[PDB]
Amino acid sequence: DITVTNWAGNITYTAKELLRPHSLDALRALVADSARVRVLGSGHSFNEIAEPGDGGVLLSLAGLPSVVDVDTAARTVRVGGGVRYAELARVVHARGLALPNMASLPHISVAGSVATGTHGSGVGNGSLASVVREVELVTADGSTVVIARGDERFGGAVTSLGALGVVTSLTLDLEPAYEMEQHVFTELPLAGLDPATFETVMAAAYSVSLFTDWRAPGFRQVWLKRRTDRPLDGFPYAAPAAEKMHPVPGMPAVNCTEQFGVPGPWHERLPHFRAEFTPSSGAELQSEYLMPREHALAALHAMDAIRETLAPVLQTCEIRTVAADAQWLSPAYGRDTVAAHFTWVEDTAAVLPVVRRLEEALVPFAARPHWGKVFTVPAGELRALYPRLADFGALAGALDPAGKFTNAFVRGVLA
Ligand SMILES: *Cc1cc2c(cc1C)nc1c(=O)[nH]c(=O)nc-1n2C[C@H](O)[C@H](O)[C@H](O)COP(=O)(O)OP(=O)(O)OC[C@H]1O[C@@H](n2cnc3c(N)ncnc32)[C@H](O)[C@@H]1O
Ligand SMILES: OC[C@@H](O)[C@@H](O)[C@H](O)[C@@H](O)CO
Ligand SMILES: [Cl-]
Repeated sequence: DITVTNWAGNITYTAKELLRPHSLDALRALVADSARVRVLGSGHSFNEIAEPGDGGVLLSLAGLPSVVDVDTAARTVRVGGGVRYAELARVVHARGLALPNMASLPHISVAGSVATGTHGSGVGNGSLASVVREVELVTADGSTVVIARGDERFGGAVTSLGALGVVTSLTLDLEPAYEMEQHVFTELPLAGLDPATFETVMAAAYSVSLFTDWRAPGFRQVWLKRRTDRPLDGFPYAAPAAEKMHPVPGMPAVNCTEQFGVPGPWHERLPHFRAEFTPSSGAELQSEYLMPREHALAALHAMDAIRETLAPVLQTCEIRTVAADAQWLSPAYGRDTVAAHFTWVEDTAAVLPVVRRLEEALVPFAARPHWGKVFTVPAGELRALYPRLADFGALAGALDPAGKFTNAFVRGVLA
């Protein structure tokens, strides 16, 4: 017996072994011979999404080769589902190519990241799932099904909560390698941050994040990640940082990607954390809520008005933008989006009442929770938030009629 947990350690899985097949032949046979299956990627979810239930099989792709195969003429890369972004990015950069975005920390599986709606920031930048052009699935009976952009099912095939089968490979679209500079600023007030000024701030560079502790009024930090092949206007709205910064006040800035406007390659500037920073776990919980971009300032004012409730259990809050997603279950489905992320203290009993209060404040803004993070939004409210959820339920019924890949988390959503 071994104990398998998620990365933060707040979720302990029921599985007494983590199965790690060493060939596709073994993987197909294992899937075909198991009654219920969920896949474990890198465990950077915070809820029971990967839990297969008692007697369910928890399987990993860590025992298969981590393939990264770039076609330079086509500007595409075929990558194993268990490959993490840090390796993917190093490889494609060495071939002269690049991705349009990355999440805050690169040591996360590509298949697991796209499964839940993972994104970075920037008003013109889609989710990480949006560059995927093809997925290859091992389905419930062990057979392989390939689904590509243009297929009428493709909208449900990438961000699928792992509910269609085991993604063994994915193919992503790439662009030429590009250089970036990161400029940090401190103390951006919320007072006077009107709709025009908010839009200007969030569009001031290729990717922009705001950070706050919800203590003193306003925002503690603003991070501008600029492409050197694009203009950068003066940024008058907050003071330039005097020191290297960490998004969480009091944590080690050495861990973070280079600042002070020093040019470097895309994959060493899009993440907030440098590749050398390799935590095996973290003492944190996370939540994030994704809303129509037009509700940004109203939502920020709702949070400000309850900030004394948020602050005591908060490490940092990060505000980002995401372009509309074509994936039916993406929290960014169908609409340009503002995202409000919370990295909490790891105290489940103190955090849940605060999450409930936060969700109540955000209800009129059609807030969709990040599938990989902590939320308490009831299932019926969830279904009402996704116009194409029925299309998804139909696709899952077609590819997995016995619900082999549906666990209690997925079942609750679809019910
Ligand atoms: C821990 C963490 C999380 C995180 C982050 C930084 C850290 C330190 N930064 C993020 C960010 O900047 N933006 C964002 O949107 N999310 C961010 N996160 C969250 C994280 O990216 C997601 O929670 C992600 O889904 C985690 O992926 P991971 O692979 O680590 O997680 P998992 O629990 O094991 O799996 C999640 C789901 O995906 C399914 N899965 C995984 N592999 C497969 C394959 N090969 N086939 C089918 N399904 C797969 C799992 O079953 C589960 O449903
Ligand atoms: O979506 C996760 C979020 O991006 C998180 O990684 C913060 O950036 C981090 O906790 C700040 O330290
Ligand atoms: Cl203010």
